[PDB]
Amino acid sequence: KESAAAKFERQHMDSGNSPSSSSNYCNLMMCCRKMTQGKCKPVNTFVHESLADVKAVCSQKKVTCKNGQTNCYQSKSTMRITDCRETGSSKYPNCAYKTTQVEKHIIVACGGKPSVPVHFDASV
Amino acid sequence: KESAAAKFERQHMDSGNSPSSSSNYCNLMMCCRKMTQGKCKPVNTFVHESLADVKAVCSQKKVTCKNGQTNCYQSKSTMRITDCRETGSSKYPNCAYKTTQVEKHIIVACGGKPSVPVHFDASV
Repeated sequence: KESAAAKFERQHMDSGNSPSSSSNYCNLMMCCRKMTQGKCKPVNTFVHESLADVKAVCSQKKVTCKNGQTNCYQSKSTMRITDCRETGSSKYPNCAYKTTQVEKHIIVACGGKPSVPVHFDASV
Repeated sequence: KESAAAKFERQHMDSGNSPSSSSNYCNLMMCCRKMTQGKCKPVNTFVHESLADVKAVCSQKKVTCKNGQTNCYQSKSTMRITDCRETGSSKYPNCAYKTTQVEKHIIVACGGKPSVPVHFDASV
């Protein structure tokens, strides 16, 4: 079972000076979104645009994915994204990320019917 | 199973939330700490002091828990904590919370051998 002491630690402890800092965004989001279980996903992009705008990318510029697959598309316009990358100090299960906010074109793989994004390939 | 489409949203979508927002702490933390599974925990407090400083509360002022038990202790100094409370708009699985930074004495319940904090009782 989860011991009572360990439960208390999970439910109530967050030791630090600036826990509510924006630079903590990735740590909490990478955790909330389940990408730190078993291992630390090294890199991940969050997109801050409407889902209608991201879904629209599936009918814009065609391009080859990084893995050779041919179902990739590049957004016509730049989008507000947050880039999360493990720090040189991150070691599972103590995953740590640096948060970076930039505006870049996103490249995603679309699949399914209707055709929707099913993989974030890269940003340019 | 989880659809590839849903997976994309969970992993790369964050509309309606800005990284540079201090007000978002609770929503991200309540989710990261797994207290939004099954139902939204109505209230939860996070402590920002050291684990050592919090464990030391078990040797401070003895008081009665809100539920009548007698293993509760109150900190001598005020501590830096974050108050998380479900908004009136909150609706599982879309749990919403208000983040309120405060500085009050905390009352925790102690148990085990050695006696460490095992339940957050209240702040005062």
